[PDB]
Amino acid sequence: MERYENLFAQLNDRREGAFVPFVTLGDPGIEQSLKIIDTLIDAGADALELGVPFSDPLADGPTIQNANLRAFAAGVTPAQCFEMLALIREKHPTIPIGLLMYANLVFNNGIDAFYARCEQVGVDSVLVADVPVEESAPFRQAALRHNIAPIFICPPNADDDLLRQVASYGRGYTYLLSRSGVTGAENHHLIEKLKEYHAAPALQGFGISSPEQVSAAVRAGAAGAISGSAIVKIIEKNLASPKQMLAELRSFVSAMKAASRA
Amino acid sequence: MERYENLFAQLNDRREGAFVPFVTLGDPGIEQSLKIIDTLIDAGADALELGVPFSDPLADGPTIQNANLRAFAAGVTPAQCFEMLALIREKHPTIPIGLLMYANLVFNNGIDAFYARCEQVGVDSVLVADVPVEESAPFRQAALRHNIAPIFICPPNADDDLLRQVASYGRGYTYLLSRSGVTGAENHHLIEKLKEYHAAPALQGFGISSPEQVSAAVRAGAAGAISGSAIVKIIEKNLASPKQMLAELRSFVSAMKAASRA
Amino acid sequence: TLLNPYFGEFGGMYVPQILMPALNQLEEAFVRAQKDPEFQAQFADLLKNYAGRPTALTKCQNITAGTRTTLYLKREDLLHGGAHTTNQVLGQALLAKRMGKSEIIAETGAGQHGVASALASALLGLKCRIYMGAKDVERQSPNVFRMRLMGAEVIPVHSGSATLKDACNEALRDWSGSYETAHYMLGTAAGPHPYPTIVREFQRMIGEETKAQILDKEGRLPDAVIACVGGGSNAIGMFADFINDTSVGLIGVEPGGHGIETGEHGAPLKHGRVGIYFGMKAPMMQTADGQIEESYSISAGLDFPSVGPQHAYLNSIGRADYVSITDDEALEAFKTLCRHEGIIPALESSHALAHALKMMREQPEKEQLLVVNLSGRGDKDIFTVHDIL
Amino acid sequence: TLLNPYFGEFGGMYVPQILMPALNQLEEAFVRAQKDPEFQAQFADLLKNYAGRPTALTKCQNITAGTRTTLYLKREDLLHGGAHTTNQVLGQALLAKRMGKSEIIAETGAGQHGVASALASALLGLKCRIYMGAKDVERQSPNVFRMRLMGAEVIPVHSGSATLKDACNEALRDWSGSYETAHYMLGTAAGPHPYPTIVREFQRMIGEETKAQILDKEGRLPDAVIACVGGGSNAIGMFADFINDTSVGLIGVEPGGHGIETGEHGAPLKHGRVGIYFGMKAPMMQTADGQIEESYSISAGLDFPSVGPQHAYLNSIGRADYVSITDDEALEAFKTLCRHEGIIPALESSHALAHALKMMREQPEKEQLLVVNLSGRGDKDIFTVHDIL
Ligand SMILES: Cc1ncc(COP(=O)(O)O)c(CN[C@@H](CO)C(=O)O)c1O
Ligand SMILES: Cc1ncc(COP(=O)(O)O)c(CN[C@@H](CO)C(=O)O)c1O
Ligand SMILES: O=P(O)(O)OCCCc1c[nH]c2ccccc12
Ligand SMILES: O=P(O)(O)OCCCc1c[nH]c2ccccc12
Ligand code: NA
Ligand code: NA
Repeated sequence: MERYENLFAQLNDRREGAFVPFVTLGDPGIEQSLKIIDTLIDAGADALELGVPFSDPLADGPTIQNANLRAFAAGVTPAQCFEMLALIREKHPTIPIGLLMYANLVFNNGIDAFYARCEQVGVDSVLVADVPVEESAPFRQAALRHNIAPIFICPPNADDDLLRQVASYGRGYTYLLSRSGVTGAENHHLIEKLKEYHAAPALQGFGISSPEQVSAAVRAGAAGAISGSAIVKIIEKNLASPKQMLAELRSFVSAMKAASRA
Repeated sequence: MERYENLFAQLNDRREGAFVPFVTLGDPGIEQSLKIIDTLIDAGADALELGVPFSDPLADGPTIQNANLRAFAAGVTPAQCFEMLALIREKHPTIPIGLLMYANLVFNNGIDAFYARCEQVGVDSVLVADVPVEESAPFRQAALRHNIAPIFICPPNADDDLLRQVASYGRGYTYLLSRSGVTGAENHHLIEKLKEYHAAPALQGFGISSPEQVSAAVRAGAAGAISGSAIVKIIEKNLASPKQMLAELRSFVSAMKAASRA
Repeated sequence: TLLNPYFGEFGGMYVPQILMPALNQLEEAFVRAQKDPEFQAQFADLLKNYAGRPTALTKCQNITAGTRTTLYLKREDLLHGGAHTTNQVLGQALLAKRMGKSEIIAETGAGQHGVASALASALLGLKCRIYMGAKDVERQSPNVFRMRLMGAEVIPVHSGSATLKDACNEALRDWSGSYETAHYMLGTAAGPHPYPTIVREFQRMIGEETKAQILDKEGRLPDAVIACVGGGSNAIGMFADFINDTSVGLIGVEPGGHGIETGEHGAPLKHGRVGIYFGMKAPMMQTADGQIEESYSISAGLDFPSVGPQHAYLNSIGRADYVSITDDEALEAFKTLCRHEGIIPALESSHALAHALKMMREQPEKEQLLVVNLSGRGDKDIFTVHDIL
Repeated sequence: TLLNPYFGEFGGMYVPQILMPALNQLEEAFVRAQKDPEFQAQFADLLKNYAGRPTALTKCQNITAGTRTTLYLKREDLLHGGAHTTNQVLGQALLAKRMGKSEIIAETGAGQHGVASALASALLGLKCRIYMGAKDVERQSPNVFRMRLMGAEVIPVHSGSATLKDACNEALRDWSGSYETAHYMLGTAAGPHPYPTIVREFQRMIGEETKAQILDKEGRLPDAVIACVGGGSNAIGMFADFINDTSVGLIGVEPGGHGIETGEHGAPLKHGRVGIYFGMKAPMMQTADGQIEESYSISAGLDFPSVGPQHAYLNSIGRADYVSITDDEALEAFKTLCRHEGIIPALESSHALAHALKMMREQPEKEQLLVVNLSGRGDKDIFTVHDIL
């Protein structure tokens, strides 16, 4: 729940925008994923968006699909994710952690049991990528019960009824989709209406590449911008030169966060 | 026409039976087919049955099919057959020559024109293997017009109406079928009925192998026996040892003709 | 002969004398079966509930665009087994068991009459041996194993030229032995009488369903019905109920091969000489000295060097016109029917379609109602058409 | 939602929020088309004259010998394209063009829904891309080129596990971009609402023709109708008009694979756990921690690890029983139907037949009228079945 309120509230005074990186837990190995998340934070990441490896990523294009394949070769189960998550929180007590999930992984041993270990591990929000607002009820009711922020997507093709629903249901932040498709490092009116309905701080979606895109997003009305594509490509590229990976990572996060004002 | 009457009439006094070999004209080459027919005659062949190479031998099983293939490699056309036939007659003026034909070869340039070159070359009878008595009329009328004996087959499964028809139409001899199928060197009541109708001297059909079969055929009522299968196998076997071919030929014809009394 | 063996001068029974009782027995069987209500009842039941008759009459809505040609297709491709061959094979196997017979011999070239004999035997409890020749086995390997799975013996001819011609011969040789137990299920409307008449009476439903269908749809009879001609059954199946409707043109299409002038064609009725072979007198492809010359077509099912006698006769009196279609024009109409109508035709039936497309293309303002007989589906052909790239 | 998305607890629309307007648009299109007489007129015309409906109901006369089981077969194998897939594909492509759409996406595993999308597109003027996975491309190469010739793009999946599962996913990813021009022709009665309802209403004719046919023939309704279950369309096509005739048993048959105990099977409804995937909540094959586990079957068309929601529901209330059939029992019933009846069945439909033969064999004195749905022909399968020697 709370960590987000503080971040947006203190970012507000800094007249900064949030820069949330996205990374798959486990890609390419436990120890080395954990060093990537500390390097990200220490380079300027305002919050984290973390994905747990699912076999059938319906909303994820190729980099993230390869990323999942990577944690899967590394042996990262659901439970070793939760084990990493409690470790991240144990050493970074304040940064908001959001989880990017697929529905079956949440449903497996009970929806409520899932939100319960999330609360136990110190996770703040959960976005379930394939549960639309109209099927969300047991998911949002279980998250509210464990003080987990239910994140919803607001797509390009959104209408009023939906905008008021996601404004009434979501908490933490609103994922605002800036394109269509599935994730990749290739390929304003809505924001005001959100702010009229008093929805959570819209962060921007798929298709953020440009450092200036963050700038654009921030003055356009968005409180911050999420990026995963980019971050992962580097993990894929410099995977043989680990120190160099860390280094270029440290560079883009610094570089993107540096662009987070406009 | 006539040569047959004399043969059966003089064989009659000798109380012998006729032994007619069958050979494909041209197999394996012109010159060498011609030496096979003189060796046959000089070994005891009473009459000859000669086949002209047809591409689609419907009534001929494999040896004769290979035999045809052989003359065809040798280049023996219809016209080079007729050329060989006038040469055979020019040096063996008395032996009856019968031709074993297929219908298209006779029909090609006119039925009557075919019987005319037969008469011109000195052939005595023609058997058209695929023209049954009920389709024979232009064929038998053209043969009678050129003093060519129309030969007919009387099969195992013959009835009265047929036996009287083939007795009224045929001349020279009657081909009496002793089996069913197609030609190969593998695989009494009718004869009396033929002799009652006053049909031509029945010679026996497919499936003559045994020297004693000739004997059997002769006393059973048949005036002689035709063999081709055997004769050809030897041509196929000793084809590399030509002199030996001639020799084993000279042997079987002598051997079979020697058995032609009973 | 209860029925006449000749169509004008074409026809007859030019078989070795031993097979002659067999042919008159079959003619007796056919005539009595034709009058037996329990034969037609059993026949009709097997056509409706096992084979799936009536087949549809499809209007083409896209290939004729920009012309004034309306084109329908009679859907023989939708028959069980995948082709018109099945209709006749059901009638002859009931004749075979009515005559107390128990083995069946047949010959096949596109493999499609092989498969239909294999299925009717398995259905009716008859044992079945087939003759097929080497380049057809190759060109049509799909059909080779469908046939094999239903428990039929494929005896793989290469006694000489290994083709339908050679299969035909081999099948007659065997039946010259077997004829008292075994029935010969001959594949086309050709060979000795009564097979030209029997195969026509057992394929007649094709043309009588077309007549009923088009009259209900269009309110009027076709201007022409078009069908390919290998030996002639699907074509005489189609033409038969229309012969007395003079208004209706009947066009038979023969394989033009690499083009008539190459000599590599399979068009006897318009580019051969009458001859006597396979128990009949009919146009064929033969040497000047009378050897039976082999034919050619990209489609295995039309590679026969003679044609059925009722066709040679319909041409001479000018009631039917016969035309030719090269390999390439058949291939082009195969491609075009897939791509604009979603029907993959057998390459034999494509010859009839390429001729109806020619008619439409040469004279676009001619208003004309045509019907092609889409005699088979092209599943046997897709491997072959793909290897032409 | 005009129509309810759930069958008891199974169903729903668990898709990314962006696809949600697309699904409610299709639901509107379906409901209005269902009431439009010009839609049903166009639909019926295309089923009768292009596809060849009604298909026959064949009585078996030899396989049931020595038992008291009467067995009929509904002949979906005789439909244009060679399988039940065609019925639904004609209805969805008229929905697609009614919604002004112009591209079509689809996924295929046995290749048979690939081919039916390829043919309906070519017929109706729509452009078509298909996703198919590597071992299916291999196992079903016949269908790969039929599909290709009619001008459809086969985009050959191997994004992970390369199977129908993977094709399905790839197809939803693409339609998440394309949804305003492109319609997704989903292959089975599964995935997000309204596809379970639309695919059932567009396959319903199978079961309503069976009911009319058997009553005329037998004077009475079956004791059971049997159909195989990959995701569930042919089975719900069959079962649908009988659900209220309680007398009639409905048996769905799932691939038993190398046998349930091996783990190499494809039977989610009786040996899986409910999960959420492919836009629905339904039984599936998943790891203990919830990864979607792949299935197995010798037949490509039944290799899907979940099942359509109306089936999961018919089982829980006990209106339908679902059973399993190993590779080997399907192979044995393939062989036996060829050899005794001359019909080569698709290996998917053989699973339903092997279960009706089991019923007949275990209890030979039980008098029982059965109907199996012979959902496809086995021409795609003959190369594969031959390589099991
Ligand atoms: C679908 C189709 N349409 C037509 C024909 C040609 O024969 P038809 O002239 O007899 O009607 C064939 C060949 N049918 C024979 C000969 O090769 C067979 O054994 O397969 C065919 O395969
Ligand atoms: C003849 C036949 N019968 C049945 C099925 C299984 O599906 P059904 O459960 O939907 O009815 C299939 C598969 N149909 C799909 C899935 O692989 C296809 O794309 O090919 C089939 O090939
Ligand atoms: O465009 P990218 O690669 O920067 O990713 C976007 C970030 C979060 C994200 C990763 N995978 C998802 C699947 C569904 C919805 C959102 C996500
Ligand atoms: O049994 P065989 O080989 O001795 O031949 C028999 C002899 C004549 C003969 C050779 N080929 C034919 C074709 C049809 C009718 C008769 C013949
Ligand atoms: Na021909
Ligand atoms: Na399944």
